[PDB]
Amino acid sequence: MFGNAFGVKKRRSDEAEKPFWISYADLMTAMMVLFLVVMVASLSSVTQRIQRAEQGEKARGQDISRLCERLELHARNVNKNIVVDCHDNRISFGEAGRFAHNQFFLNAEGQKALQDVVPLVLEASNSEEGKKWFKQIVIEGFTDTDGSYLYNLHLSLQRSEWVMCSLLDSRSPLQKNISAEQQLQIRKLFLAGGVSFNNAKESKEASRRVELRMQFFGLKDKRDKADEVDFPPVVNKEVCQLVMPL
Amino acid sequence: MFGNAFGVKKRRSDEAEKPFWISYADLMTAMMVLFLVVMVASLSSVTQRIQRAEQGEKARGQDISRLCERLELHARNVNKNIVVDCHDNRISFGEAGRFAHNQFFLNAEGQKALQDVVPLVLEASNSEEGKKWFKQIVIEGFTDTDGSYLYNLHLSLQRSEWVMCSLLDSRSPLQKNISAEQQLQIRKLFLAGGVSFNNAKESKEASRRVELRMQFFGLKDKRDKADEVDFPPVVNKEVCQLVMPL
Amino acid sequence: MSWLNSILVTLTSVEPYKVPVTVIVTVTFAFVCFIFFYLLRSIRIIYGLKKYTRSINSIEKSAPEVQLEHLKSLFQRSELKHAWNAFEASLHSQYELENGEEKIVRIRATAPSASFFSEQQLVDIPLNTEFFKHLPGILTGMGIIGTFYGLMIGLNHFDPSTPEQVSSSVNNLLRDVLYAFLGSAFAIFASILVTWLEKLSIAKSYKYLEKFTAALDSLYDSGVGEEYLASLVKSSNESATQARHLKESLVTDLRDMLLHLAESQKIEN
Amino acid sequence: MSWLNSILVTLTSVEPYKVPVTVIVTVTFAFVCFIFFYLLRSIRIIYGLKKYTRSINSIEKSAPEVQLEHLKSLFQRSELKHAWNAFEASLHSQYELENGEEKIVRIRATAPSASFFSEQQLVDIPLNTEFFKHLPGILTGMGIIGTFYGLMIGLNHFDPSTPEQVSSSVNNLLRDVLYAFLGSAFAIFASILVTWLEKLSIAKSYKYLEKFTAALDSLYDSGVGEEYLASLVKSSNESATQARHLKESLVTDLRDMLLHLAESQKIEN
Amino acid sequence: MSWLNSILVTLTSVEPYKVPVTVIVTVTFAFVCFIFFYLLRSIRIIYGLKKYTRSINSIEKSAPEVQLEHLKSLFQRSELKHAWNAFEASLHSQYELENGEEKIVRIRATAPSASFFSEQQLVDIPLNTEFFKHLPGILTGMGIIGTFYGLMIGLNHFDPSTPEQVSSSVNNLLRDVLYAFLGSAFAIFASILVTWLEKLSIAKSYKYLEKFTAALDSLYDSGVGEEYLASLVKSSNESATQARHLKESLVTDLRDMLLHLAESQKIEN
Amino acid sequence: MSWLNSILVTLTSVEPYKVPVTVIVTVTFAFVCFIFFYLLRSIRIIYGLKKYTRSINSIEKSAPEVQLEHLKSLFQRSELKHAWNAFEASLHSQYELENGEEKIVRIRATAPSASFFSEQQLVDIPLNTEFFKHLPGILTGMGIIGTFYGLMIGLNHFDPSTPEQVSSSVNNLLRDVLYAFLGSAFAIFASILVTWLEKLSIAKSYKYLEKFTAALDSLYDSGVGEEYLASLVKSSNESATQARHLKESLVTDLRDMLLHLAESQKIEN
Amino acid sequence: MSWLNSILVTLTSVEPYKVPVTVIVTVTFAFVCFIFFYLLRSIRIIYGLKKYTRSINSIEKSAPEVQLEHLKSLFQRSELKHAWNAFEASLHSQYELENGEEKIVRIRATAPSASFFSEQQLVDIPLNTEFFKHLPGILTGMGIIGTFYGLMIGLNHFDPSTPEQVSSSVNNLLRDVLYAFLGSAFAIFASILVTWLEKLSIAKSYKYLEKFTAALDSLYDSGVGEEYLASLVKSSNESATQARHLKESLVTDLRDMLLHLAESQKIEN
Ligand SMILES: CCCCCCCCCCCCCCCCCC(=O)OC[C@H](COP(=O)([O-])OCC(O)COP(=O)([O-])OC[C@@H](COC(=O)CCCCCCCCCCCCCCCCC)OC(=O)CCCCCCCCCCCCCCCCC)OC(=O)CCCCCCCCCCCCCCCCC
Ligand SMILES: CCCCCCCC/C=C/CCCCCCCC(=O)OC[C@H](COP(=O)(O)OCCN)OC(=O)CCCCCCC/C=C/CCCCCCCC
Ligand SMILES: CCCCCCCC/C=C/CCCCCCCC(=O)OC[C@H](COP(=O)(O)OCCN)OC(=O)CCCCCCC/C=C/CCCCCCCC
Repeated sequence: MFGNAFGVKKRRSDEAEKPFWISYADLMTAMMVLFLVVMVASLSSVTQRIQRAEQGEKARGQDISRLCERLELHARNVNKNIVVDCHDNRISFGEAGRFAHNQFFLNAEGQKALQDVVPLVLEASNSEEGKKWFKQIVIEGFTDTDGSYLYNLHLSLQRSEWVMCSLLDSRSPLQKNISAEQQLQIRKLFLAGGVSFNNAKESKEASRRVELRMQFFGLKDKRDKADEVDFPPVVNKEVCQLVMPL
Repeated sequence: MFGNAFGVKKRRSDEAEKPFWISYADLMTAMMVLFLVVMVASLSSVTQRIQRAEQGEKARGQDISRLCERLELHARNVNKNIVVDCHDNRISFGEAGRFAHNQFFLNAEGQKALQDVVPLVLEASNSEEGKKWFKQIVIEGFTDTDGSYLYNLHLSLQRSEWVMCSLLDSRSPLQKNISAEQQLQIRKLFLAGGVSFNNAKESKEASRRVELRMQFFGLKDKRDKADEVDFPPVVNKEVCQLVMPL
Repeated sequence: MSWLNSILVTLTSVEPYKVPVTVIVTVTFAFVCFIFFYLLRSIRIIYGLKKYTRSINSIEKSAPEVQLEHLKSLFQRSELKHAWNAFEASLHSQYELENGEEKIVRIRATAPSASFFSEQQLVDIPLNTEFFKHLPGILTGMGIIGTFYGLMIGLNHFDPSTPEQVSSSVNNLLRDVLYAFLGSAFAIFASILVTWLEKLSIAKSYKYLEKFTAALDSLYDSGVGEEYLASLVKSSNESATQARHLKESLVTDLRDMLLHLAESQKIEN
Repeated sequence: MSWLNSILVTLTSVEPYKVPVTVIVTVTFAFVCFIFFYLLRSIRIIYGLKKYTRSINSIEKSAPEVQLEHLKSLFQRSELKHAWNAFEASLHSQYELENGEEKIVRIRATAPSASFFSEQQLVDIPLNTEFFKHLPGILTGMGIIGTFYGLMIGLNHFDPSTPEQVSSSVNNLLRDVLYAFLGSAFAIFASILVTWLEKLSIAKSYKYLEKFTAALDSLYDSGVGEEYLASLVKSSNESATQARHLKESLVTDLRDMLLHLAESQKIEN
Repeated sequence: MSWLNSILVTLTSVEPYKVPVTVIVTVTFAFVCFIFFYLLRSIRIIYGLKKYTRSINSIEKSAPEVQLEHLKSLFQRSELKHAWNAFEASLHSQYELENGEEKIVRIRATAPSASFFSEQQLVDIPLNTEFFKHLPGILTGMGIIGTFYGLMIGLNHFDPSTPEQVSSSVNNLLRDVLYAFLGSAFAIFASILVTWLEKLSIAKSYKYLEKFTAALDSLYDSGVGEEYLASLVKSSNESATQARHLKESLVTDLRDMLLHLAESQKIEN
Repeated sequence: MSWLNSILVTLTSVEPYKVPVTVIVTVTFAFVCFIFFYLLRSIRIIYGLKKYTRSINSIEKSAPEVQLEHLKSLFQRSELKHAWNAFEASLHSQYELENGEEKIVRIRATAPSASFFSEQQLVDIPLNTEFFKHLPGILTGMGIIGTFYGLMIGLNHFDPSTPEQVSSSVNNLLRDVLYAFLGSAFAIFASILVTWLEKLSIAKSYKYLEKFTAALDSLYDSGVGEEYLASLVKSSNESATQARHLKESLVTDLRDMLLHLAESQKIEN
Repeated sequence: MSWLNSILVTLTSVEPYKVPVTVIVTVTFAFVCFIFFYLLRSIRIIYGLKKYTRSINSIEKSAPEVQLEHLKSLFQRSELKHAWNAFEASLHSQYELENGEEKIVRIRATAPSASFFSEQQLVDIPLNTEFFKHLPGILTGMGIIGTFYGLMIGLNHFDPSTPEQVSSSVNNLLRDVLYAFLGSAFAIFASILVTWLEKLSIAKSYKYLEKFTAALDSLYDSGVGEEYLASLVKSSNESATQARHLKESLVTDLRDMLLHLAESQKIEN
């Protein structure tokens, strides 16, 4: 009663907004955008890695196929007896490559074809595709599954040795035709391979054949000087081991 | 003067956290979660083929490691001379495989090691892991680049032919403890041939050695049936054509 | 840390679907509690205030004692009995003499009715407004927790060992995110529904309580102290005048007695 | 359980465009309700307050009875009738005896005008500000609900079973997120607009209500109790001396009376 | 600045599991502080207020002096000592002379008991409600700091250099997100739980404080100045009346005594 | 639906730079409006309050009249004329009769000056604080609208459907998000700037309004009703004492007069 | 628009480490200002209030003039000089007649001491609480601005053209946002610390201001007006009784002198 009706009012202060859910929401907007950017960027990057690897393998395959195509065309240009199969990366002799019983040497046509195909392989390895993917040349010997296994194996080994002699015999035309650098390239490329007995259709004339096939690097493989064996310069002629009366 | 001492009042009523900010924090958290999970799903889907290929490659590696460990344990249990290098799938006979100059023979230790390791590899290949991932056994030949190429390569091929003979020659101790099926398996799973040049060792005598190197099927090959061939049953005992008395 | 892994494997051991079922059930239970303890209470309060206002308006043309008796019986057996007792203790009854005894001719208010029938005591305390005004934030927070816990379950069970295990884990994570979306949507929907109902109820309650207190204030007038002071001032002025008049009348009358006594003495002599 | 999966299938079966449409329609309806029940109502209140203030300023120099009757007529066919009745009941009328009758010479205020024409009764309750100050939160909540629902639909549609289908699935999911964000942004924009209009209306209403109550307060003066007490003190101080003077004058008159009586008795003897 | 680079490189290397552990430990400490400083104290205050209200209701029918003694003994030992002293100082004791002694026959309230047993002094200051109403936000801020930091660590560690490393990167990122979401989940659940507990306790505290102050207010009635003024106005009216009556009676007595004196003088003559 | 699709096409067809530009322009306009209508207005109010306080303190030792006309000339020609008129109507002038006229010897305060120079009328209504305390929230909401709408624009641009153009879509999305966050950061910056300035201004305005009110309060003293009541009590005590003393003196005078009359009668006899 | 790209190149050309250092320096400056202008000031206010309460409690038993002079000397050289002057002007001194002089025997309180030593004047205005209660929001806003700026820096330099560029851009963006969130986490920690310190300081300031005002209030008793009114009512009753008794005594004595005069005149006759 003894107070005053004309008193002071509004004795209340405005509250401050709580700032922590605001911080939560704004920082979470930033993190949401971070995750969206990472999602789109990572998807693009991973897809680009996959597509780049696929297109690199495709480009390598196309270049290898082109190298096989040009090698086959050159072989046809030189001599029509050479059969080149790009579907398995192999070069085989149609008729000249056949062998008979107790035979370790090719016929005259076979020797001529063997001498003629080598410079074509040198040109193939001298190309850019050759510098990128060309690998060594293995030689596989084939003989009929019948008869003595050891006799057939020894005969195939003898045939392969005679072939590599004709490749590198001093009396052979190749030694007097190629140079030292070409000889070193041949030494790097040509080497001895395994012996197979893939006989079928009872075709003894065709089964007993020897042909050279082409391998290549891997896409994930790395070229290094460790695998690059360099032969010493030729200081003496090479004479073949097996002799004619044998 | 006559002011009312009992007045209408109002306490310090704090207003709640604004609903929009907690709702918006919830929405931003949900969006960040959505983008995270969509990134995970998309990256898993684009790489699921890569993931499957990698899992298959790891499974093949584990199987090959298991086979190598089993073969190495068998070698240790039977013949200490047999040492297997599982890093690169190599079987070595260093001490027993040392080759003297201008010779293709070996001591009795190498013969015992070979005739003891062949049944172990046969039983390893007869197993499911061998029946699923084991290809034929590649014979390794090493030569040096010094001297005459032809003579050294002839020495290497004579060594390989001698090894093949000792594997499959009449009167051999291996043939006394062999069966027809085992002999056929040996003939099928072994191919002869191969020369190589390496400079990873400091000794020229190191290259005068023979090592067994097995190779395995690729993931995309998966044991093609048409590749295999057949051999007629053994009718006469094999006789080596190399010069035993020299 | 081992403790963290143990806590994670225990918390995540829940089936993924029981996290949405929990948020939904917890949010629905909170909504039912809101309906029972706030909305129905507020509806009863509003209805009672309207009925009380009608009763007060019905008694506005009656005698002061009749009005007091009607208001006593109106509030004595209700939850407003303490507020009515305070308000009546604040009332001032003006007594006058009519036919021998003290009779109340007027009742005066010394304080507004809202001082005792306050918004706090009649709305905010019975409705627990200091708690229920924070419920929608609790519901939205319960939605966020459910999102986090479902995602925790999904992420802790991711199995990258095998490609089809990866596919199953991815599908489980996507389903967990769908579950989190559903739970958050439900929680926010319930929160805004609770906000709407709560604020509508509180606005109606304040409006009708103001009507009730305005109806009570209409019965009795204030300012009786000023009237008493004015009466005292008027009485003081008239008392000065009346004292002077009494002195003058007394001296004149004793002049009359003295003259009469002198005349009587003269006649006697 | 399977009930959750069934209600998820039902919920996400709607087309994505129906969600922004529903959000926009509901938010627009709420905005129209805001305009009708709050904004136009506040504009009418402001116009009425300005008109009342202009009317009150016209009788500033009028006689107390003329002012009182003008204010009665102003606030009797109006919604301010209860506040005016309370305020008039709080007014003290000073009567003085002129021409043999008690006539009002001055009207005194015992309480501030805002005590009866308060902010709550004239603004907060008519505008239902206890509800409409939380409407923007409801609008934003509705937008967030729509966004969550659209995210549910889009995530349900997301299923890249093939590496080639990943880009299309991501693009479709981003489109669904776009729809949901459209709903959210419309709701947030409407909430901001409602907040702006509401706060501006409250500010203007409080300004003009204060002007109105200042116009009412300026008509009548307070402090009548203090001057009543001052008059009482003056009357008591004067009455002490008046009693002393009355006693002295009575004694002197009695002395003169007794002297005259003695002289008359001497003459008679 | 190399110092910032060093700090960056030294906190990229923080193990991700240590962030949820820190968040959980800090939030647990905050919750224990909440329990000790707010919840237990609020429960104690509520129990004390209920005991006080029961004690006050036990002397509703007692004499004023024994009521005063009982309340003095009730409050002189506890923290509500100065509040009771102020409330008692605001009380007015009415005295009536009985058997030659002045005894208190009635005690009157001049101010509401809530002005001395205020919500601030009795609840808000003791419970630090001003701060603890911000504790849920503090927990939310701790959660956002931990969560953003953990998600950042996971994102820095996420870098698929080739498509073959995507699986392990995804697994590690999911583990990191699991840590961050655990921290956020606990912090937000603790925030919600603290909100619930503190709002419920503060609502109960306000309710029982209102009950206590209402029990105090019902003991003594207000409006003693109004009845004093009414008694003064009455006494003034019968004071004028008794002055007139005393003047008339004195005139009658003087007339009769002068007639008796005249008769005696006549007899003597 | 064609309507929603057309709406989306219209919204997403705008140049993405127009979103941050619109947000920045609207926020800058709101900031300039805040500076014009709040900051400069508050500075002028503070300067005027300082000047008024300096003027008031200059008449601290002046006569009550001189103070009254000084305060009339200082206020009745300014925006505080109504507040001064109310405060003066609350002032009580104590009159004393000296040299045959009634002059003011003292002016007493019946109400505090803050009741008439209130914080509302003098600061909050001219500054429109009921609106400007919510402006930072509006600015932040506008930034959030810009964020949402820029995210919609960016997600609309993200639809490569070809690996060749994926990088372009990512670039556009990054740019649009950059725009959205530019707008949001500017809005938050202006929000906190407005908060800082408005809170500092309101604090200083309250400080100097309190100083001004204290300056007015120091001029006049309160409690005149208490000293009037004390004077009345003292006068009633002295009135009882003087009544009995005047009765005794009247008895003595009557005795002396009757003895003198008896002596005169004896002389006559 | 060229202007937008120009300001986006200027703002994103800042080294990323300069965002955390700017945020930390600005937040540290705000925190140091808070400590200097709020926390230390509040500590000094609390210490001074404790010292004042100790001084006031030592003059509880002193004579009213002595304790009045002690309080006078306690506050003139203080910041509470104006508040004490207002409080002392509001005091009512009661004088009694001892040894022919009017000396103060009791000093009464017409208004509570809190009405002058108010929370505003003594705590809120000195501490600028109208501003500092919004400081945590400002610190949080500055942290958010820092994070958004680091995000913009990271986004503006993103190069998604090639996978290696994608990886480097992601690394740079995460690094920039990590700097920014260092700043933001510092801001949030400072906001939490400021919230705790500010709320605790305001709590203790209010608690000890209440203790101070309660100590002041206990020195001077209120309710002197009701005592004066009760004394006036008692004096009115006693004065009516005294008037009746004085009239009866006057009649009896007048009978006595008339009988004495009759006897004397009979003897003379
Ligand atoms: C189910 C499925 C889903 C589960 C999840 C649920 C999700 C819900 C979340 C939100 C809930 C919204 C609604 C809540 C109701 C509050 C509204 C209200 O006013 O109450 C009505 C009413 C009081 O209203 P009133 O008109 O003032 O009084 C009338 C009374 O009914 C009777 O008249 P009276 O008051 O005169 O009676 C005498 C009085 C005498 O008492 C007193 O004098 C003391 C006064 C109270 C002291 C201060 C309270 C401080 C808060 C609790 C302190 C410690 C609790 C710790 C444990 C809780 C959290 C785990 O006794 C009491 O009635 C007081 C005690 C009960 C009142 C408080 C209401 C609920 C308290 C529950 C806490 C304890 C639960 C234990 C286990 C919980 C496990 C989850 O309370 C009840 O009677 C109880 C019914 C309500 C039950 C709902 C709450 C259940 C638990 C919720 C979950 C908590 C968080 C989630 C779990 C996370 C941890 C794992
Ligand atoms: C209820 C709290 C209020 C707030 C709720 C809102 C958030 C919603 C999220 C929480 C969902 C909680 C899951 C539901 C409880 C189910 C637990 C249960 O009974 O399961 C027993 C369970 C495993 O059984 P199942 O594997 O599911 O069944 C057998 C088939 N294989 O056994 C256990 O011991 C595991 C117990 C783990 C759950 C314990 C509580 C979890 C959390 C509590 C509340 C949520 C807040 C905490 C947030 C995270 C804090 C780090
Ligand atoms: C106080 C409000 C918010 C609290 C803290 C704000 C958080 C955000 C902080 C912003 C970082 C400010 C860093 C600037 C400090 C000194 C600038 C400096 O010397 O740096 C040099 C730096 C790099 O050198 P250049 O060679 O030009 O760049 C290479 C190629 N052009 O260049 C520049 O910084 C040039 C531009 C000058 C300053 C630019 C930023 C302007 C200020 C803005 C921040 C303040 C408020 C934030 C607003 C957000 C949205 C507008």
